[PDB]
Amino acid sequence: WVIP
Amino acid sequence: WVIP
Amino acid sequence: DSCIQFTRHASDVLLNLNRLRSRDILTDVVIVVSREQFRAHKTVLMACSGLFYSIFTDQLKCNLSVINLDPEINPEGFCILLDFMYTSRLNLREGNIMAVMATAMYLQMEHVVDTCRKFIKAS
Amino acid sequence: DSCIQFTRHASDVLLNLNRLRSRDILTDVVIVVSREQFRAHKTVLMACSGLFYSIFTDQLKCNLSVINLDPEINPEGFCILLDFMYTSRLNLREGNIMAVMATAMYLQMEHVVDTCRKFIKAS
Ligand SMILES: CN(C)c1ncc(Cl)c(Nc2ccc3c(c2)CC(=O)N3)n1
Ligand SMILES: CN(C)c1ncc(Cl)c(Nc2ccc3c(c2)CC(=O)N3)n1
Ligand SMILES: [Cl-]
Ligand SMILES: [Cl-]
Repeated sequence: WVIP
Repeated sequence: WVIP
Repeated sequence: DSCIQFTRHASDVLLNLNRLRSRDILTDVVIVVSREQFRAHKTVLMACSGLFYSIFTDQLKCNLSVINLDPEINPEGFCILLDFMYTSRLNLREGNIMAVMATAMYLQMEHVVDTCRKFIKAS
Repeated sequence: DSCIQFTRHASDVLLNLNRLRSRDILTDVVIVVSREQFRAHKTVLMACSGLFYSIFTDQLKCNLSVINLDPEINPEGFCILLDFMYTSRLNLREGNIMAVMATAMYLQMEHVVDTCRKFIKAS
């Protein structure tokens, strides 16, 4: 999971 | 396009 | 093999599937969650959820145009997860995380359940 | 928004859609190319091809279970492109590049046409  |  | 690969292809496919969903093009099922109705593509639901995968591989249920979820399922939690299925983006907030985790456990969306558990453990 | 994103989600969706195709699950159309028949999902074809997008948004053609392509279309070129649609992987070889480019131009798959033009220019 990432900060888009 | 890339070499997978 | 000796194949070449287009990096953005999967993301571009998903973006177009979401565009079809938003215009209600070739949607073949309505998911009923309490009073709320959500139109979707059976194939996308199966590709994202262990529960829908089991439902639509069933010789009888594969032909249903309406699927009613358990009354304990929260429509907002479902909406956030349906958006995630079509975008890869999860709108996880303090006010919805419990409903999102419970809906993801029911829908059998292992990666969402994992991030919800980690975010809850941090708080 | 304040969303989080799962990097592998789009790739995982496409992998599952290819698994459904390989088991012939929820395929709703057969594409006829000369003598050869290819089963697929209308939504995936639309998401990948400008030609299928135009065909299946047409109020009459959207309901067809069989689509016959132009007799000039090579079945092997189509097979390679159908595999690309479901995997992001293109089996481009010296012996098939002309048939692949011609099929991609007909199917309106802009990124494939671009890589074929570049590979041809290099040789
Ligand atoms: C497991 N399998 C062969 C398969 N083939 C095709 C599809 Cl569409 C599919 N989808 C599916 C099944 C289980 C799970 C998911 C998708 C997501 C998840 O967390 N569990 N799973
Ligand atoms: C252009 N548009 C709004 C849109 N919405 C939904 C879909 Cl499924 C779609 N697909 C499509 C159209 C044109 C092209 C492609 C897909 C690939 C391409 O090279 N040209 N295009
Ligand atoms: Cl997931
Ligand atoms: Cl393309």
